[PDB]
Amino acid sequence: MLQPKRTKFRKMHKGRNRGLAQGTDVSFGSFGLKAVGRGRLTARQIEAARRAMTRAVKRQGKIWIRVFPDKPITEKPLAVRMGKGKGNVEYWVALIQPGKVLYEMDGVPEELAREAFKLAAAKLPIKTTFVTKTVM
Amino acid sequence: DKKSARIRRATRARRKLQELGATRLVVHRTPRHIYAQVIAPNGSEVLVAASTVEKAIAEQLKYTGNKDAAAAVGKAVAERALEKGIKDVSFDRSGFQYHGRVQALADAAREAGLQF
Amino acid sequence: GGSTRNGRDSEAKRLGVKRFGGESVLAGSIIVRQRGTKFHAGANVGCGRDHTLFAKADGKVKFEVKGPKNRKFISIEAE
Amino acid sequence: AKLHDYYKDEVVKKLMTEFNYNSVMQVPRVEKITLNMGVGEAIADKKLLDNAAADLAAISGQKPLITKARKSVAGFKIRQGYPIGCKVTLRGERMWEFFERLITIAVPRIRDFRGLSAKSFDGRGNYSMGVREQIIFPEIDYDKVDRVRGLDITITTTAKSDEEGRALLAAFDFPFR
Amino acid sequence: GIREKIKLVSSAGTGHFYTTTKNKRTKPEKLELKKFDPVVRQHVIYKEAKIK
RNA sequence: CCGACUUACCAACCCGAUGCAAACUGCGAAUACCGGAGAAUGUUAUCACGGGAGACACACGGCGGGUGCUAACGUCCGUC
RNA sequence: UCCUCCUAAAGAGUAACGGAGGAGCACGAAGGUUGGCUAAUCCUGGUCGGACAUCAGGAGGUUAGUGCAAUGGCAUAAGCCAGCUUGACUGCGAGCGUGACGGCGCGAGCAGGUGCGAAAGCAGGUCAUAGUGAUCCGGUGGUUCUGAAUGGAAGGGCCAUC
RNA sequence: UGCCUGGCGGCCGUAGCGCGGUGGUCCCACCUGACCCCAUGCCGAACUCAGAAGUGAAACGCCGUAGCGCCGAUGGUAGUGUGGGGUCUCCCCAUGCGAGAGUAGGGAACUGCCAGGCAU
RNA sequence: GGGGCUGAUUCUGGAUUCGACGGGAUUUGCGAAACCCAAGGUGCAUGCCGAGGGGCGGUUGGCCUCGUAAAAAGCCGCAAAAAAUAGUCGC
Ligand SMILES: [Mg+2]
Ligand SMILES: [Mg+2]
Ligand SMILES: [Mg+2]
Ligand SMILES: [Mg+2]
Ligand SMILES: [Mg+2]
Ligand SMILES: [Mg+2]
Ligand SMILES: [Mg+2]
Ligand SMILES: [Mg+2]
Ligand SMILES: [Mg+2]
Ligand SMILES: [Mg+2]
Ligand SMILES: [Mg+2]
Ligand SMILES: [Mg+2]
Ligand SMILES: [Mg+2]
Ligand SMILES: [Mg+2]
Ligand SMILES: [Mg+2]
Ligand SMILES: [Mg+2]
Ligand SMILES: [Mg+2]
Ligand SMILES: [Mg+2]
Ligand SMILES: [Mg+2]
Ligand SMILES: [Mg+2]
Ligand SMILES: [Mg+2]
Ligand SMILES: [Mg+2]
Repeated sequence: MLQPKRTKFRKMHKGRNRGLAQGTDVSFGSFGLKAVGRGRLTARQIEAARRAMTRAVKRQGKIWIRVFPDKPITEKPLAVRMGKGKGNVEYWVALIQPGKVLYEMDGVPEELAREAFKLAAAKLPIKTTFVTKTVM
Repeated sequence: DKKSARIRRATRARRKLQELGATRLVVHRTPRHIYAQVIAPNGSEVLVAASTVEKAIAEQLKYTGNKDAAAAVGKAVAERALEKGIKDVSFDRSGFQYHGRVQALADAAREAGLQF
Repeated sequence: GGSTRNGRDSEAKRLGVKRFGGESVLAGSIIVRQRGTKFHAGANVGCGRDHTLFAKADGKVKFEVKGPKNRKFISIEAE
Repeated sequence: AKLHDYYKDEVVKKLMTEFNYNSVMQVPRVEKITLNMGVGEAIADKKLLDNAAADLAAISGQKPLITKARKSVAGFKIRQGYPIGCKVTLRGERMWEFFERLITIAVPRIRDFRGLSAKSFDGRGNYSMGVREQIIFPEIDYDKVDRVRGLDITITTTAKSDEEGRALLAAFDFPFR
Repeated sequence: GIREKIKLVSSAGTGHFYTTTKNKRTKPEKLELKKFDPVVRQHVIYKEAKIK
């Protein structure tokens, strides 16, 4: 699992994930898998999808993980009361907006890309879709 | 660079005079010529000026760049200010240290009616 | 159970703009209270010990942006 | 300023036709001469600073300026404000007077003097060079000195480029390689 | 240690005085100053004295 | 063997792009709030003083949020 | 108990056993005036001297610094030196901000006497915000007072202060 | 009245950097030397006080350069005050206000006082 | 599953382990790899196909070669198959 090496502060507010995406087009590779729904992807899910696509393509090209988990999500320990401070950090997630590109690749043919992203998408809660880079 | 430093060390007095809203008599000093002129409180109008670049007070001076010419310039500008009604005016060093030529000019202006 | 730190806080000093510009003020009236000199003193405006701009003459409060650094100045128009 | 008045016109005439100059002021000139008695290992005893300030005064008649640290480097365990070394700067007449002494009477007291480095230019050609002893100067003898310290001479010139400074020094007959 | 509290009494015939702080470990010398004296309306020299 | 060389690895600045931040802002809205002018309307609805109280256990929904698991007919703030 | 940032929803204010840090001081100079000055970092040359000092030049312009934790500011510099000094004065004070209140803070200007500056002008502490404790009871010095029949004194009040 | 120069301001990021080379009859700078009267916590590096031998070499200023920094439309998008809704951790419609960034483009500053030196 | 004391020979912010063992920089001789070169000698080589190498096999195929290709020998492995290891300690 990937996470920031260090941060200014350990705990952060819950916040709200509303709005539209910022990076909605593939700018590195030729084929891309982009989230169409709304949710929060975790580092474990990202790593699982990356491993799935890598073993599907046999590393016959390059892989780009556009998103990065940088939001620390904390959960209180089981069987404890309310209050008494904020719970300890549990994991790290990345806020996801609809239309944001998740994974990018190139080199592999269209069939291989679509058969790899098809099995790599099942490791993520948010529904995804396959797109190809265009001329602007 | 020297001119920039002089402006840097004189803009404090410039702003002080501007915020006081009085009349200021400024002194431009160069090794060859020394000017002097009073400025309206708004800072955009000139009421009287005198310098060593004019024949009127240049034809009776040995050299322009000395305390003797600065004294004559101060006397002339003070007399013109008095005859035009200007009597109360502060003195701006314009970044030049108050000594020698500028000090002599200021003393001549003070002695010729213009009280500081 | 447990204990948690950083439970302290400080009382607000009620800073900000008081006259908001365009109002008629009196001599000695405080216009703005601030920590740093966000607004500089202009015409008929004095600077307090804690960078408070107080009008020294009755008139109108005006906000303008002058200076080489585009700093905000408070001006008292004695109309 | 004997060397000054003698060689100024000659070096101007040489350098103008060498570098295709078009004005008298364009010839490279001499700004100042600086020298620092960099006495570092003197924190325990301040007497070393006084000895340095006396030896430098004997070398060039003036009062050396006792310099103070401004960074407090912990590699030597020092605090800023403590005296470290003393610098002397000479302009014009004194610069020329010390230049002739450093040009003429500098060889007898030094050993293995096979010349001086030709690549001692700080890009702009200011010629900072160091000497390993003080008794090299005729003013200071060996009987009256207790310690042995050198100097960090620097002849700061108005030359635009390193080759112009080198030509400047060669015309001033300085012993290069 | 902390800053000791001292009293600067007027050298004149009046018993007027001011109060101030002092660190009497690094500056053992007395605090002689020139202060205004409301009794005589004149600035006079105030020596330093104990807070007693 | 010098290693021919890149060995599904890591790799300072400098540039070219791609994202994130309540304790980042070179920028920056709507609304909120103060003041100046004007018609129309509202039983002065506004302010000052005096007599008399009551009250300082609120809950839900809408909106922006902390906390909680963006769980609770849970809890803590601001407006209706 | 007090202060700085966010939650705090672009005026003020706004809660939690929320998230993050400090304060219970120092300074007769670390204040006032005047004059002067502008770094952090990196590159090149140079005797020890070195990833590091003290020097000479260059790149860069506040990415340094504020006596302190944080925020807002500082080039006219609030940042750094030099000379003189005690305004770190006394009695007031139009007006305003902030609090239910006790309270707290800013403040032009007046009278007396000072310090700096040729002068215009500045100084009623420190770049500002934490560095603090009501009342009662008593101690110390002065007092244009009170003094239980008179004259004092005891005591109390008043001012400064513990 | 037109040329450029000096001083004081308005305007303070189309008003600022890089490159090309010009300016001296004027004004400025460089500079000469310095016991004074002043100065360096060492040196006329800076203040200065006595001047014009030379130079525009560095500056300063001027003319063009689209390499930069910047100013930046229309349209579109995000956001939302009100009312009304859905599949309500978010979104739709009727309404006004409508950003930021990025395109098209603009651009090598204008302007007020005297003080002289220039042709008239 | 949560609090307090230790992780200090100093609490009080500045130990040369005195020494051997890494690493730095300063003052010395030299070897085209600490140098940049064909000029004295005036011989038969650069490279061009190179043969498989001490007892055995092998290195960029040239460190060893020459006539038209073969023994290869300057190093590395088998090999040195003394590495068997303080003081006291039984017949
Ligand atoms: Mg609000
Ligand atoms: Mg009532
Ligand atoms: Mg009532
Ligand atoms: Mg209550
Ligand atoms: Mg109650
Ligand atoms: Mg109840
Ligand atoms: Mg409630
Ligand atoms: Mg509610
Ligand atoms: Mg809610
Ligand atoms: Mg609920
Ligand atoms: Mg309840
Ligand atoms: Mg607010
Ligand atoms: Mg100053
Ligand atoms: Mg005086
Ligand atoms: Mg402070
Ligand atoms: Mg009691
Ligand atoms: Mg009695
Ligand atoms: Mg009594
Ligand atoms: Mg030029
Ligand atoms: Mg539009
Ligand atoms: Mg826009
Ligand atoms: Mg744009």
